[PDB]
Amino acid sequence: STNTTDNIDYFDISDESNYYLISQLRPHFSNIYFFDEFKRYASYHTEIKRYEDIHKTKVNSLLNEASRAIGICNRAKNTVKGLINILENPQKFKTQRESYDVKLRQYEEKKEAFRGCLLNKNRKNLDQIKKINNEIRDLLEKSQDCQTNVYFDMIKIYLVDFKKMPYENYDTFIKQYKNSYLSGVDMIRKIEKQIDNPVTINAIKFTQKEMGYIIDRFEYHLQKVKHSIDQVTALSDGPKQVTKNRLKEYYFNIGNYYSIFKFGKDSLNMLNKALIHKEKIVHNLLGELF
Amino acid sequence: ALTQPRSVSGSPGQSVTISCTGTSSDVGFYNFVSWYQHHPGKAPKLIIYDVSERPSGVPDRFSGSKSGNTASLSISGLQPEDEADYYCCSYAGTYTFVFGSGTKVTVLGQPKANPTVTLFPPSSEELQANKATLVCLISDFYPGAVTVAWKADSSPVKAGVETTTPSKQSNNKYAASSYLSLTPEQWKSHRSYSCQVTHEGSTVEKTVAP
Amino acid sequence: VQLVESGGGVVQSGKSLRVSCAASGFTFSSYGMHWVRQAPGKGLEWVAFISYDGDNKYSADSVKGRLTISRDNSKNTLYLQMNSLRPEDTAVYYCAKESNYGENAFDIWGQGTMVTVSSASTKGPSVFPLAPSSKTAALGCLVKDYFPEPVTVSWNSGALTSGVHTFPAVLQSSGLYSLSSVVTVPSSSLGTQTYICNVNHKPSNTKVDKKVEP
Repeated sequence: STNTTDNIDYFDISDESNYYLISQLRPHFSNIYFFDEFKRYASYHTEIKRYEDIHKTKVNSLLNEASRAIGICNRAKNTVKGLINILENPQKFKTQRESYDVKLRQYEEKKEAFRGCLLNKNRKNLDQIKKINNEIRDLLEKSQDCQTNVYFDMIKIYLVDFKKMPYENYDTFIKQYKNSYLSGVDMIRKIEKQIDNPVTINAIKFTQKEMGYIIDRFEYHLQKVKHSIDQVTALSDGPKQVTKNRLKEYYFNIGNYYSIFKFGKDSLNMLNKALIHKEKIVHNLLGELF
Repeated sequence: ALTQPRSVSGSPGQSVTISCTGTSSDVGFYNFVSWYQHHPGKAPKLIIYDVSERPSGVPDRFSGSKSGNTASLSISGLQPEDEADYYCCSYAGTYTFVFGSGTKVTVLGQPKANPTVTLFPPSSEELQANKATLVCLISDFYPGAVTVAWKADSSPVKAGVETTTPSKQSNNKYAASSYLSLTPEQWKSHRSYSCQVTHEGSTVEKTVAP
Repeated sequence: VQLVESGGGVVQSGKSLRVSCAASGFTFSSYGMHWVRQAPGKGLEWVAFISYDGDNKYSADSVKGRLTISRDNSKNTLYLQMNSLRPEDTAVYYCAKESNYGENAFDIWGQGTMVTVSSASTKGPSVFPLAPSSKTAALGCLVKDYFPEPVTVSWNSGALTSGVHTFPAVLQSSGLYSLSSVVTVPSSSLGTQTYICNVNHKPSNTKVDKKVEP
């Protein structure tokens, strides 16, 4: 019976110059998980374990600096949530002396103002991602037939770790929630033209406006996580003798796919609670709309 | 451990404030500090998350603010239900959190009173049993808790010192006690023993000796 | 939303105790969970943290390499196991929930369970007197080294009850409790009236009477 939105962490933004995803939940960067996976490789790769020193000094700095960067946007985040709470509750909307179509544009102005803060405060941090990746690519080189027992042992464990995520359960959740949302936007198009109840219908139209944004993010991760699952499984189905140059390309293959897997799984569980909370608002509003 | 006052005092309808200053990487770096209200037996509930915003159930009286490495909680229009222990919590970093020491917010129900301290030397019956224990009585003090420190001869002690929480007497004033266990050989070697009692900014101490 | 935790009362020193926090009323598998303990004297402190899956488990540096944390999403419980206990960590362990408003706050807390670390068996209290000291004067009756709680202390078999104060018990480093019962009396009439404290430790069938004179 929830009527207001407490959590608005479903907002994310990708940088335009270089394409990186910034989520409000830690670690904020999918690359940080890729950095966290190299510690498992370094412990099992060879006697060289110098990454344990860079993981505690350089990797945590990026994570800690990014968490601060997201924390600077509290003023933007609280002001965005304020516009979201107003346009959702008619009891909180009838207090102000402004119209819905008048302050519905103020929402978009602040919605993008907050997303700009998530990127600008992390723009200085994205440079360290390319600086750490080069450092990882530099420290790993220290032969024409390097071993591969560790590479394939990771793929065998990833497939078991992939089954921990309910992908088939998340996929069916979309097609039923998406069609139910399309049936909701269809009903208001025929009631708003025959029934004169503008104040309540505006909240249902606004809630559906944000629902499409979260469905987009919930879908966008589902295929990208699926693409990682489908590729990591493809590397297993498709040696024991590899050069050291391809070993850097081989570790980046499993590293980029698994870091995307864990980062997308972090967004999906968050966007799941966001979608259910949005549906509870539009479900209990139909009881008041009728 | 973040540092906040030991006790704060306010009258019904008055406004008080609480400082919270830990380290430079804890508070002033993240803007993720938070405050929690802890009743004696009940579970602690969240009053203010982030720097200045409040959950839905929190009244308008509680205010959140922060500057530099010092976070501050403000309670305006005090009511008798506001008497509790308040802790600040800042995000430490690398998936870790740090809590504050705590402040005993006490609504003023009566004029304040300073403690009466009596130190008891070890009982002769206890000395014959190869044991020794000092007792520092603290009674008739209001409001809130009290700080207790022990020193042997002229130097402070930091071993075997146990202290109780204040407790309401028959009257509304509180009472507490402090104990110091030591070997009977240590009781005869040291020149004296002391008990420092600091309440509401005023330190009172009493000493005994064999 | 309710967080119910269960913990043992007594634990021997250097032994392990498991603490379970049962969650309900909300989706336990989607929220993070935190542990918070509070010593009887000091305030509460952060202990550890788990993600919703259990893939990320972290703890404070003070209890690092000593406390193990895990969660069972199917059984909807939060698990904390502390090994090699020391008498300094006996605390009320609270079960904290990750906030709905954000991952940097705690929304719903647990009631907290008391965990005491004492390896000693049931022992009888030695009752030593506190001679009157000027202040009116104050004379006390010290009850020390008893296990377990509680002891009943009445003065003069209930004859006098004014000015009496029986404090709560403490947990010494040896795991035994101590307690002092103090009475405040006008100093002009202390040599004309004697005082006796009745200490009754029921678990040990111990009944002690102690005359208090300077």
